[PDB]
Amino acid sequence: VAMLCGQTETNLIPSHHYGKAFAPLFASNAMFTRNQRAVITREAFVCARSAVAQCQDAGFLVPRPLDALRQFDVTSAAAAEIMHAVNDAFKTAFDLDGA
Amino acid sequence: MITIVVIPTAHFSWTDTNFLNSVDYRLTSQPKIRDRFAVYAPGWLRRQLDEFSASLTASELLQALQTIPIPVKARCLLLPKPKRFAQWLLDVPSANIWHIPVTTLRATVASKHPSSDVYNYIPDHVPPSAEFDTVTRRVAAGRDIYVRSTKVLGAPLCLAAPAKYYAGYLSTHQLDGVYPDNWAPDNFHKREFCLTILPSLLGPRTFLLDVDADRDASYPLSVLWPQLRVLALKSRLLLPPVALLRRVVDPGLKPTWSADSDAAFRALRLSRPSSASKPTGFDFSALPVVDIICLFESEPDDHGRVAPGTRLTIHSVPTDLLTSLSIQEGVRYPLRQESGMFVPWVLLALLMSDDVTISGTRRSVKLETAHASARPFVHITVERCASARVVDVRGSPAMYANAVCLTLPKGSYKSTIIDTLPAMFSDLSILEQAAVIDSDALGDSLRPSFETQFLERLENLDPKLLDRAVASILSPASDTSDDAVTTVLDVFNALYREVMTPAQRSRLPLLTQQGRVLAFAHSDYELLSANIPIQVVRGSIPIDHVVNLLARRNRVGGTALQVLLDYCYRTQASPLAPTPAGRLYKQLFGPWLMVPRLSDPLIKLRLVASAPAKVLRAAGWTIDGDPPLEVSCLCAYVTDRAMAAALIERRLDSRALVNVGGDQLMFVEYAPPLPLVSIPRTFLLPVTYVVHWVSPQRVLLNGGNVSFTSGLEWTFDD
Amino acid sequence: MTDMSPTLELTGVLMYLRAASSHSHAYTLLQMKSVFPALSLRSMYRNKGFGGKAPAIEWTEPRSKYKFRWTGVTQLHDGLRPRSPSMDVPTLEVLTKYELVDIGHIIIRERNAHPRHNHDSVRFVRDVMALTSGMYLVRQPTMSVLREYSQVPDIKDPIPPSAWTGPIGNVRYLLPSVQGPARHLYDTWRAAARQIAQDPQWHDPLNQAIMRAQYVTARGGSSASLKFALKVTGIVLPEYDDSKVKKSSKIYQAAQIARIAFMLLIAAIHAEVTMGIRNQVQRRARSIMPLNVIQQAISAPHTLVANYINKHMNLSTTSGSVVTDKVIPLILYASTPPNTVVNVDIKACDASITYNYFLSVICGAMHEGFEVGNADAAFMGVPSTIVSDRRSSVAPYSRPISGLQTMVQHLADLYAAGFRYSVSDAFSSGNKFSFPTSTFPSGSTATSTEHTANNSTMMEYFLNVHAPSHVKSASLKRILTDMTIQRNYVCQGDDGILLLPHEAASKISADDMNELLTCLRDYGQLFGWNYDIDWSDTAEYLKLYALMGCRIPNTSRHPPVGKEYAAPQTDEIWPSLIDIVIGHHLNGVTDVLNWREWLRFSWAFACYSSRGGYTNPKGQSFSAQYPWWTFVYLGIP
Amino acid sequence: IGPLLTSLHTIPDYGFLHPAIENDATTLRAERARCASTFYKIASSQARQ
Amino acid sequence: PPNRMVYPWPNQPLPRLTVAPTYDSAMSNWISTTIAFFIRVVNSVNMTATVNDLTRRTMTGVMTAMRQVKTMTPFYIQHMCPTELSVLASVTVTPPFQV
Amino acid sequence: VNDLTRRTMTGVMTAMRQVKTMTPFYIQHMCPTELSVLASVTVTPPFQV
Amino acid sequence: TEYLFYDSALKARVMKGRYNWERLSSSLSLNVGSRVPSLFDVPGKWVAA
Amino acid sequence: GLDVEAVDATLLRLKILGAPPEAFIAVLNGIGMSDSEAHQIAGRISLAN
Amino acid sequence: VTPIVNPSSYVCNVCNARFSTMSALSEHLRSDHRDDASTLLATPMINNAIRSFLTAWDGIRILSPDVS
Amino acid sequence: ANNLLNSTIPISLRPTILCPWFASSEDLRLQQVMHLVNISSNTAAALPLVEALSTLLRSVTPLVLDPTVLTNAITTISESTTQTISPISEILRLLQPMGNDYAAFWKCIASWAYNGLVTTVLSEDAFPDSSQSITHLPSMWKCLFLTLAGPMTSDPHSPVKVFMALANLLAQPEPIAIGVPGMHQTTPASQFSHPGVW
Ligand SMILES: [Zn+2]
Repeated sequence: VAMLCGQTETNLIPSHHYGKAFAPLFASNAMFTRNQRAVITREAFVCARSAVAQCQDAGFLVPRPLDALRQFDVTSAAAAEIMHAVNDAFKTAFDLDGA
Repeated sequence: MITIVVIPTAHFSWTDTNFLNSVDYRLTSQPKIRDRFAVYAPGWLRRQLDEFSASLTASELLQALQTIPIPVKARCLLLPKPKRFAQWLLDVPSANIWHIPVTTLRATVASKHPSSDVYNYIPDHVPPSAEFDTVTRRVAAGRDIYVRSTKVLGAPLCLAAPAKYYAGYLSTHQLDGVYPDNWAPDNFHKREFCLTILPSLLGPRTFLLDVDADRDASYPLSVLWPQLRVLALKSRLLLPPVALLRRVVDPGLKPTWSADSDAAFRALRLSRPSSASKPTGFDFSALPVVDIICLFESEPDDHGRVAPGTRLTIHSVPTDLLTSLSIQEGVRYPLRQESGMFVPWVLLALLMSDDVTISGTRRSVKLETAHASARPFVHITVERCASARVVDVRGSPAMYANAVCLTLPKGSYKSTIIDTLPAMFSDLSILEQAAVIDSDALGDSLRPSFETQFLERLENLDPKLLDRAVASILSPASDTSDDAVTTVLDVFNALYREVMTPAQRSRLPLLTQQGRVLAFAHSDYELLSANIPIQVVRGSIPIDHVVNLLARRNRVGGTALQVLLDYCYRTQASPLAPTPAGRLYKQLFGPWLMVPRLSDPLIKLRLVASAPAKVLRAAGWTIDGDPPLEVSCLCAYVTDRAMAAALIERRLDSRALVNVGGDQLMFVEYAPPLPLVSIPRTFLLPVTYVVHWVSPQRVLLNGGNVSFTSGLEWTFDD
Repeated sequence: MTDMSPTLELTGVLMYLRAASSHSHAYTLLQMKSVFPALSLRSMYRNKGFGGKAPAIEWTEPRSKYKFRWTGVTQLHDGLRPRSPSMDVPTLEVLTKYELVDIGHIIIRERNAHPRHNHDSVRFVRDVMALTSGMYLVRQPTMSVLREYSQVPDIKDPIPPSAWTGPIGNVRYLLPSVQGPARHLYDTWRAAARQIAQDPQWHDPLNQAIMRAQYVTARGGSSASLKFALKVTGIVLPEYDDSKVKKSSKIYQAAQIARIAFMLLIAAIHAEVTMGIRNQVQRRARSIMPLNVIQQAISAPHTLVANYINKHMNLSTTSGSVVTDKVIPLILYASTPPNTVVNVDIKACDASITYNYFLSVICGAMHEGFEVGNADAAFMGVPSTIVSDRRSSVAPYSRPISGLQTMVQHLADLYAAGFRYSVSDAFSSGNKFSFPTSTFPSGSTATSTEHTANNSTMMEYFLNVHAPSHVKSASLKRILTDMTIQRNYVCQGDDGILLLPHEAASKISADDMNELLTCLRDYGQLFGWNYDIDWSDTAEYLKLYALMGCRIPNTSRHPPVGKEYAAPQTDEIWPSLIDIVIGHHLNGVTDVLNWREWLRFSWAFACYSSRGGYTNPKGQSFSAQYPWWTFVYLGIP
Repeated sequence: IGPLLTSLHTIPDYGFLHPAIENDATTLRAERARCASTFYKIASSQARQ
Repeated sequence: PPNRMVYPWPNQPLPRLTVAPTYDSAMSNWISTTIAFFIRVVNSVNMTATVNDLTRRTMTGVMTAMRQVKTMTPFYIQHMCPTELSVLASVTVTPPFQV
Repeated sequence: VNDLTRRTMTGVMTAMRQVKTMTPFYIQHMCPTELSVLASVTVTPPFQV
Repeated sequence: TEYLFYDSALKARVMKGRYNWERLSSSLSLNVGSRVPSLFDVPGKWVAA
Repeated sequence: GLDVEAVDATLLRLKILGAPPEAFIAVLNGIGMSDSEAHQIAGRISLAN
Repeated sequence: VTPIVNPSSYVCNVCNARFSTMSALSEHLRSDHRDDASTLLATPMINNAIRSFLTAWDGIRILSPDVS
Repeated sequence: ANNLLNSTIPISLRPTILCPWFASSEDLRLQQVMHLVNISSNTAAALPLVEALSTLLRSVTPLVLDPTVLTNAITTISESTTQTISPISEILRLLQPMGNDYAAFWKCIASWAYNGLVTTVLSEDAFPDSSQSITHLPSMWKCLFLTLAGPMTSDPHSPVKVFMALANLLAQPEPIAIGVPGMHQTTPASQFSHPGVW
């Protein structure tokens, strides 16, 4: 029915109609929030990976300046706890809301 | 003229004399301060928003409103139906300012179907086939607008013509609603600042006020809060309320150029020197509260040095509580009592607060108040008031003057607030301890106490199973551990259902049918399973109760039965979002805390209900005198005798079903429930009350039990 | 009219006399109510000389359509005789209490004279079952309300408090780690809520008109509570008393509401609800609990989701109610020899549905299920609002929620608070009062949707998950599998029918049946549903009775003399008696009585009804009567 | 039910409830008056079905 | 590849002057051929043996009518809809995710 | 198995495969130690083929 | 009617239908006085009930 | 409030009387049906089905 | 009236032991008061469970990766 | 905005502005992937996306769906009134406007934007029963609609499903070969949902 019953006003200029309709959308900075959140996402992700790796032995390819210090437990449980700590820290520092 | 857009918070007081006070009452402290602000926020706009709220999305509504100038100079001029409207241009020929032909006018008068022709070609005519924004666009022009419908937004809506044309075309209440707009305008003034509920384009001279509290859920524009906040956030346009007090505005705390050390900043110095002989000798529904930041510290080290300590935020503690206790900022009071418990006033502050969080972040914490934590706090200092505003209390958590039940987990400090607080005054009637119902009362009623019986049944099980259950309950990570705990739960459920329910159901009048009852329970289920018509409020306190009851050792159980009972009740309780118990406490005790601040004495009242002597004598009672007996159901307090008498002529549409036994145990029941909001907000009620004869000497002998019905009537007393 | 032997009538006389001799004639009759059907209907062909002819009914492939075909007859033989144990022992044991064992002996001996299924056998069954008392029992409404709503379900494994997330203002979502029937229930309602969420079928102005119009009827209640609550909040409602129409009518209150902005009325939903009672013939009196128009409007999402669950899962199990006769072939097919059927029904679904276990789960699922959708989209005049989200202890905040969710927020609040009824019985003297209860209103067909949905859900989980994991008999597992509700189970409100797949030329061992039925009882006990099941190779559904594909009219449920009256006064005028006669006669046709004698009795009834009169409160009298030809036109031969 | 009966003026043989009983139950809310009234009302109602 | 979107139908840039129904779009072609095929089916021998020709004459008639309706949808799909998608892709909280 | 079910089943299996579990490690490196010591103290020595 | 006609489109539809109907029924001279079911009479039915 | 059995009876009666299509349109529009669906419904009316 | 001077010493209810610091008193309550095997269920093992729970309490952490 | 709403800035000194509002594609790519990780991969994830986009589409569009001209062009066809079957009624009984203003059409369009996450399929019920013959008119009309609406869906298997839909009706007069064993020309067409069964 849709593809067989489509119709519009007689003397329609698409450019004017679309422009008049799209005007309210691009009216504020709100269209740029995702950029900022993405940036924080990146920094949070890298730091988390770095922290988890440093507690491991030669994990990934990160520098290990603190390697002189002892770290006996390397179980996955410890890694999860570390990652949660970092995740909470960033959420607190930058006052994030979503997951 | 810098503008500050304001979105009201959760319990924003609206009927206040000045909208300004509900924002932050410190702004009213100094004449030098209050003279710098305008308010606007007119009522007509408020009503329009109330209506359109159900018909526009947040984005649309914001997009529509944002362009409106501060003082709305335009009006919406409703036109009557063409048959009616056409006559106007001939009733006054000069009123035909569009000069519509006389022939057309009387052709309309003749036609069975008067057309829109009279509207046609009239400039700026808005037909019903129009949209909200069409009005708003014209509003920016300032000129009045002519419309053909009442549902319009942005400008005050008034009749274009005298009411005679609109009559019949519209009805009484409709014809009434436009009257203020018919003579709408009022001036707006050019002070330094102007607050506004109307949104606007955020910019260099427009700011968003941040109060750090949840919005008014009922307020129609609260949905705009996220979009507004984020836009302000991304441009650093938020203003903490304290910034308003400074001579020059800046977003920030602890600025360099100002020490912020002045009497204006100190919210604890609440003062009321002025007067106007107004009927509100006091409005006991409006309550000033504060959000405070307090620093906690432990014992110093071996060399007199001390740790950095931690600072927490306490939310919405009533200010009069602190003032009456002579609490002052910048003073390091001792926190711990001789026995190590908290000093009473701190406990009161916690109990009546709404929430406690870390100062910086937004994480809520339940504070411990026992010997659990190492390096425990011993000193406390209040540092500053993050916010200080008046809040509306009338009927908020509880609804009926009859009674209300508050549910709290076992181990709460209810004893402190119900005993120490009234004892701290013990001079003005607050409540009667015979009317408050301890949650443990029914458990104590059984000849072997419910706890003893539960213990006696429980010991029949193997000790190891019990040991496993207790450990599982304490250990948070012990998910379920079905075997041990479930067995105990079955015994608990079986016993409670067996004995507690009938015993509870046997105390129905004691819970509700007294003067005014305040009751505690361990779970809403305790009442629902017994069908007791009393409102139940699921409260919570911002302190860890588990550790607290772990310190109470003098009990029937060795601190292990207690935690078991605690878990059982919590399991028994229905899953729902619980509210802060402080709000209920604020509703009950809050108004009383403002009594000492008053300047003039109180005046007592009551709503005694009559009792014909016939039924009393017929019931074997020996009574002197013919006049019908009367009984005081509930006493109230005011201070302006004039308006109080002026408000005493209302006839409450709630009958009383009085019942009294031969033992003089007297009970009352209101067939239509008496709601608190029906009480005029200038009144003041005791927390609890007990019904009693107004003149016990009238009776000479109690016959049998008696019941009767009568009306209710507020009256003075001497 | 039924033309029964005097011996059976003799037993009924002794039955009534024994009941009348003791105190509380009504109570005594009520206790030993089911004796007659158990003695006769539940145990007929438990012998050796079994045989006869039986219908051969086939259920067409698209079973959802409930289409059946008569396809011949089947010879009866011993291998097809009923398998369930007889009912003689329990009934006789009960009768010993009232020393009426002679009645049982007489009935049993007479029954043993019909070893083969034919007209005589069923005719005997019809007659004996027609012996139960046909009195409309009535008791004090105060006692009735106090005895029925004083019950709370007993849950054998409550949902632990740690199984919920942080609050969303009022509701709590269910943690993913939780399994079991509750998880099944949660997912089902959530899925339905999702489907409801995006649906341009609503917001169609015509459909909106249907819903609002559906709320108004000539009857109604709770108007006084409405006027008080709104007057309490400062709302000055209009009045139209001069227009002579009852205030308590749902129409009247609806007219008062028309102008007001809806959100202003939100405080009024937490108001008292009046109640009424309708007596019954063979059970406790029913309850009528009419909500006010506003409350009925708020509960809309609950109804809508329930409807979708019904219409799109098991096709509402006939709750479309298009013509009630669709259940007739169903039970006939269900009672045929090749099929084994089990009758089930919730003990008190109205009293067992509750917030602590059930409604909380549903509210959470619906609120979560509505998350998929525009957060700012008003529904039925209810705008979106801001609510605080506390799922994350580290990152709490507030976000908008759609109008549907706002409705749920209030609806959950109301359910948690429990319904607050106000009783004002007139038969008792000066004793009106109010008390709350968790009992669901369930005053009309609007409740059948919710209970039927939950009924179907729990049954489905039991069949597919709980039973296979728990039952022991390997043969039972083999037959229990390959079975699903859409082609093995139907229900309406509490009532339900379960039929087994055709055991290959055989019947399931009663041992396995006992194992199966036992496990079902325990399964219902888990979440506090007493299932009240039975197995007697008969069909009870919506008060219809079928035996071996033959319908049995339970005439006792339509007593010739009895009629319900729920008020101290009859409050009716003489001409109405005619319509009573017409309705009375039709029942005697619907139920198959001796058509010649029934007609004779009917005319006599008509003759008496044909005449009547009236007197002015002070003045004149009036009189009239009809010519007999009227009744011919009204439908009496 | 007998003891709770008066006599009718139209048909002297049959009776109805005492006006005294219903008055006292209504006005005085007397227990025994109320109990008698309630019993009479429901007993009559059961017969009316 | 970034800043590109795939599209099941052929597409064109936005028209310049006023729009009008057309008959050379892909969708219109698909419609016409489909109708033409079914008309051929209806006239096949299989139908003739069982279907009264009068009804057959009617059925081919109504199918013919559908093929001649001057619907606007096919033009909109080819020329205007892609623009709407391209704009809205920058507005939704979740960017498009295609394969 | 339609496509939707096919992916659904696939997602379940791969999820089962991906989740971490220490059980295999315990079997290969820790369980034998526990068996060895326990066998030395149980009153009935192990019986094996 | 206000409760029934919350919006305006329905009211416009019914009014147009009623106006056209009576115009047709009289002009075409089918008949006059035909009580045709229409929404404008639904409130009337409610009031009578 | 309105009766379906009245509506279809009127529609069939109109169809038998051979009323012009706009008559059906007015009747359908009189019960809230929009013009487009009104035409759609009116077309379905036939003595055959 | 509200106190304005800290206690010179802190007191336990039954042991009559006086402590110069509340921390020392807290430990005494945390440890010495809590063996007391005198009831139907006051087993030593639950005392250990209670003792462990007491020591493990911390409700004012900003980060809490354990419970997150 | 596809160069619509063209705008520009003034030309003057702007000393101390700072607008940290941007990020690289890698950031966006990373965030998009992260977003896909924090969802349940069932329909619950896709539905809000499609719903939001569809609402936006319907919000701004010049196209208006109106079947009045189609029906007007259909009902004007003359036919005898003495026959027992009127195919016009059969057609108009189908194409029933459910009053939802054809949400399916906008739903299909929105699905394209997220075809890599969710696919739209033709409903199983909207198929001709495999037991019918081509002469069963309702079956024939159904097959016609499936053929017309085929391309609008994102399901890769839709063409085969369309082809088999007709093949079911012609299994009697016109047989063809089906590759995989266990499948026959009368198999329900909706089951052909595997690339190996073409
Ligand atoms: Zn000690």
